[PDB]
Amino acid sequence: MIIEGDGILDKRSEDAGYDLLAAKEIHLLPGEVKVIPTGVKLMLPKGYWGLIIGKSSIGSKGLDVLGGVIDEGYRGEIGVIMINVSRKSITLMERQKIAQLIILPCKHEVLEQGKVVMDSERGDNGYGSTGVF
Amino acid sequence: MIIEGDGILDKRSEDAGYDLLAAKEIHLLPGEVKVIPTGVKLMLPKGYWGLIIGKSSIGSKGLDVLGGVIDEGYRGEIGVIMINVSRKSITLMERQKIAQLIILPCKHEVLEQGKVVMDSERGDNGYGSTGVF
Amino acid sequence: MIIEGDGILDKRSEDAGYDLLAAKEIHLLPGEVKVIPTGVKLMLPKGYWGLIIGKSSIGSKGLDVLGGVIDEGYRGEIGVIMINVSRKSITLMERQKIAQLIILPCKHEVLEQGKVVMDSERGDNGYGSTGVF
Ligand SMILES: [Mg+2]
Repeated sequence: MIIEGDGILDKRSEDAGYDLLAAKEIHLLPGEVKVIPTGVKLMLPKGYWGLIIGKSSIGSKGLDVLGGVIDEGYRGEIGVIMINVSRKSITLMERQKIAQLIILPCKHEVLEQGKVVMDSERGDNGYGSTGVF
Repeated sequence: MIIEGDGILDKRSEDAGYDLLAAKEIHLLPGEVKVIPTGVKLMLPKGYWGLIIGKSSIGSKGLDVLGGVIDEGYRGEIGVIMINVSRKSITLMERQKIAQLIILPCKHEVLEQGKVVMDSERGDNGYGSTGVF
Repeated sequence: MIIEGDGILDKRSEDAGYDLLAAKEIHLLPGEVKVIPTGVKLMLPKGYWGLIIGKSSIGSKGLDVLGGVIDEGYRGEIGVIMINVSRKSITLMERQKIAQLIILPCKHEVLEQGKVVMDSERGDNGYGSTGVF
């Protein structure tokens, strides 16, 4: 996979995603949302997309990742949308690991206006069908 | 893919997901969680599932998507579970883009009670194994 | 798939993920983040990874899942990183369903420092390219 910039790291075959780094120092105030730049640009393999999903270390710090969909055709810089959920300010240092990028396949289909057939054992059910237990 | 309702939009081949719309005007109070209706019903391809994941625009507004798993067998209406993380009220207009739907394959297996073999280079490690850097 | 522990449940072929249970009673204070133990260990199929993603029932309760990436090579105990976003304390009972585990394939590639070609119809665009509507 062709990449531009230095904000991404190789991973081993047994690891699911690639570590993303912060391109510059970022300061998030309580409840604030910013689009952390990674300084990375890439060309995803045809038929695949990239998923930005959080890491253990930063997640347990009160930070979450929003959005997270890198389109196959995207050619711009990858940004990590992060929200600070703590009641205090947080600071993400330059080149600090902030997220993961996982390469997943996506199916492309045309949407056919039709009629949904109740041909399944669940059909209508949702939102707690088997209970809490 | 057969779909019912008007709350979903075609996407181009290079895009990963389909845009989901709000079926009606929704008002989220600070810290509130509601299941935004999309008025959409669908029949996912056998062996696949649907993933509800946020978009750039709304994410950076202090809104997040919870849950997000549409089962292959689901036949009901798709709802987007959204939480308002800001300290103010937010309003999602009718037919406003609120999320993305991405079609991913899922593996089905039987769970075999057995013994995990420490046959890997990580094995036990987790939660910040290489540090912050 | 070989598994150890009792904190996971079989699923039917039409369902995308497996239900994860809390290994012990957990008490989350407002805004708190804890790594809920599941008491589960597993050996993911080669080339695949596990995704921890929330469920309907608990999501609409003000609880969210952070991180969520189980590496193919992981051999330790699976933990669910949960944040309490409400203004009150929440309690997750023992063996209560708290999340879902979905088995997804991941592509492994080497990162080739190169030059991104503006060979797509989007290329640079991102963060609200078609508007809100
Ligand atoms: Mg979340």
